[PDB]
Amino acid sequence: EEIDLNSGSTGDWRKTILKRAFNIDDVSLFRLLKITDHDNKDGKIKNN
Amino acid sequence: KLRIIHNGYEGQKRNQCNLMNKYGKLGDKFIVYTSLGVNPNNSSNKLMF
Amino acid sequence: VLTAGLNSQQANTLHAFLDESRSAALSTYYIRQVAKAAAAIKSRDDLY
Repeated sequence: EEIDLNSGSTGDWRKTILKRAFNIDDVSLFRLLKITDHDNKDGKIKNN
Repeated sequence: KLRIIHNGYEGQKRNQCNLMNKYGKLGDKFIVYTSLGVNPNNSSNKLMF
Repeated sequence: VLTAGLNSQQANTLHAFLDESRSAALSTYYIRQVAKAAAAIKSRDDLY
């Protein structure tokens, strides 16, 4: 399941799962992803 | 000495039964109703005839 | 999305208010409809 963590996007309930799990808004969540992978061109997550 | 009494079990039976005695003599024949319910609609009483 | 951005206290008070208003609506629906006509269920207490 591909998950949209793009700063500028509303995504699946799954994005929301990430949001409650980490207590973060969409913006900082995107930053967090960028700290995870700097080569990730789009806010997509393998979900693994 | 044997006793036969027509009185209803306290509750509806006794009411029906009391109607039977007041308004008809013994040996009389008539219709009675086993199950009485309060209506889902049109009722505010929690009471039944 | 709104719920996700909450600390545990607001979360607890959320599940609380939800369950309360819910029990209210669910019970008054189960009294008004879906209740077997035999039992005289005309009040909340009677539902209890």
